[PDB]
Amino acid sequence: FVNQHLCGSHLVEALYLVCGERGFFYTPKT
Amino acid sequence: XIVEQCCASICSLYQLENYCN
Ligand SMILES: [Zn+2]
Repeated sequence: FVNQHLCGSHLVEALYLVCGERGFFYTPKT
Repeated sequence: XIVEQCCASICSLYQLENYCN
């Protein structure tokens, strides 16, 4: 896989694709 | 964190994987 430059909603789209049904946590300040 | 890193810098899908449940 190639590296990523993801900001805003694009990061959430990436997390959705990577995690699928396993679900995920979107945590900014963390 | 990852949200900041992916935007201010770059990040990999493998790093994103650590945020799955
Ligand atoms: Zn956009």
